Amino acid sequence: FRKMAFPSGKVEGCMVQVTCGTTTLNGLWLDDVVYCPRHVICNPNYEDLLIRKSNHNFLVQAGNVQLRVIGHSMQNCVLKLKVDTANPKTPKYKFVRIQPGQTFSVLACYNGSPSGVYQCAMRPNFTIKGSFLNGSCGSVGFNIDYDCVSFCYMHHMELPTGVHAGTDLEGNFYGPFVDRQTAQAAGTDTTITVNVLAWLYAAVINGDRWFLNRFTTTLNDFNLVAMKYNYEPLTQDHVDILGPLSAQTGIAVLDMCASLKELLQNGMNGRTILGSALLEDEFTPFDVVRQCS
Amino acid sequence: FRKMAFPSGKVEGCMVQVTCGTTTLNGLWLDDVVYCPRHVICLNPNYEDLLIRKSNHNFLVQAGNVQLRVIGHSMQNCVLKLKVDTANPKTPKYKFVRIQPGQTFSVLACYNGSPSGVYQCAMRPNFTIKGSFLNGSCGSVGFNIDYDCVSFCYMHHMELPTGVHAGTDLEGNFYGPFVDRQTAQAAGTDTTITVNVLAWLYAAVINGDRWFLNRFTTTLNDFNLVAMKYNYEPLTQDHVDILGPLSAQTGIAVLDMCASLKELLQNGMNGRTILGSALLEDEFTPFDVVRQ
Ligand SMILES: *[C@H](O)[C@H](C[C@@H]1CCNC1=O)NC(=O)[C@H](CC(C)C)NC(=O)OC1CC2(CCN(C#N)CC2)C1
Repeated sequence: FRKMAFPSGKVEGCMVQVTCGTTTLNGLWLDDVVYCPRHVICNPNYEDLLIRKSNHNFLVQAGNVQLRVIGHSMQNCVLKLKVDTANPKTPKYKFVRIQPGQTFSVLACYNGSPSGVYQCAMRPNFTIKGSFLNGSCGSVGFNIDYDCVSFCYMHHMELPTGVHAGTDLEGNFYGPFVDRQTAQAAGTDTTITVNVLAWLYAAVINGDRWFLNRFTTTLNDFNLVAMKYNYEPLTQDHVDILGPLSAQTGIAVLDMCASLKELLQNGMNGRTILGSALLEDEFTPFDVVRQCS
Repeated sequence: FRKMAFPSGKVEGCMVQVTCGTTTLNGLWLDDVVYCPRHVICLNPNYEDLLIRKSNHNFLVQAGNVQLRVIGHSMQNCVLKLKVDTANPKTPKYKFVRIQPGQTFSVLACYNGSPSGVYQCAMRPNFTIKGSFLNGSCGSVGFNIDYDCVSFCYMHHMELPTGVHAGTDLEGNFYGPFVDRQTAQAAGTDTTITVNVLAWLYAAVINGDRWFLNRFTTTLNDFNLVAMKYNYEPLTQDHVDILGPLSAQTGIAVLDMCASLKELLQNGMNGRTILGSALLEDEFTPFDVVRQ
């Protein structure tokens, strides 16, 4: 199994740079709106900072071509700059707010120019482990379903521990973070249980099934046990997204939970699963199906 | 640290679907030529004979919801070249390159001429690649980007019984001793790309991971004796030179990192992990580590 990003071309066609004074970050140009982190305008009072701004103070560029700003507004932590040109490369798109544990592709950009693409999992504490250098703010995270781009992340900051935090495309942070340059702590991270379960299903699909036990369990039982091992509690949505893999294998989700509970309490007893002594938690049920099928 | 592919947009604009008979795979449309694996034309295939028997009209080439008219065809090594009557307006600046083993490249995996995923691969010393390629992936390409120029280095042809993959450059020459016939083929013994493992250990130190460092040291030759024993590639002096920037940046001499790797090979990691991995990783070049 490989971490595999979506092809980035449809998002590349939407990347621009936004500059206030000397401060440049990336923006997302969809139809006639450019979306970018509000801290391009800088414990700040963003509303009073924004009131002082006029359209003509914002430099928006696609490459070296200026896009004239004709309106500006703030939605939570994102600035929306209305521009006078509809992006001819606008894909079919939606804005979605993902759940922790879900994965997405990031197009890392600097000065509006893409540098690389890679897959991220959002940790249960709402941080991501990116590759985000200075000037990466406004880089976006996305999934692609058919020809529809689902934008789910916009990058804003790095935490003291080196992980990253940002918002959805409506400007609402993932996690208990603010776009102030203050010291901020993420919750203690946990292992993404639903993704480990997906991984075990993937092992079964490939014929590696020694760890399957003859018992089952309750979701509450598992969640109480799993908390002792630094595993995220399962939600009903988690059970639901395992449905296709459960159907593919005939193994009930709660039967797989019992198998995982046994692995956690007893360990691997010297064995490997998919050729690894470590359980993997960065592949979602969707990722497993994409790469097997 | 993180495996990072090049942005794939310039390659996406070149992918088309090619069908002959009941066989469908991907092609690369640059200017007015579509490049694809010649096994689209079909256990011992005489491709020259099968090719003489094909008509231009036998080849169904689609760029999305548009058929492209094949006005000509030829074969260079294991690559079929279909001349079409329309030039691809999205053709980027490009070159065809043959990569060296241990170098890396991005793969745009495609099915039915539609891009599905992008990821980073290395050309293994035994000239296989560890890809994620399913039925219908043939003709997917590998590439690097330098400035705005796309350097195409790989086109996908086959899977080996061990689950690794083999293909050609865009001139149609296989990497490795493989043949485009439907036989189970084994690769040579693979070996580990030492200079990349060292680059990755330096990446681990930059990210604050340093439990594996030691005060021990070693000569280049004594390192290489132990490396070869564990089926690692010998480290050349040019590879030492290539590691210079990461050495400067960390203040850890290349041969000091070699001494740490020797200890890792001899003992193991004893449950410990490096950058999250129970295994020593060898598909990051020095350049890949520096650029990031
Ligand atoms: C072209 O799309 C296809 C891609 C292969 C098919 C599935 N994954 C791939 O990479 N290439 C071929 O079908 C190729 C044509 C000949 C070289 C003319 N033949 C091929 O790759 O055969 C493979 C199947 C194989 C046996 C089953 N194994 C297991 N488990 C792995 C490899 C030999």
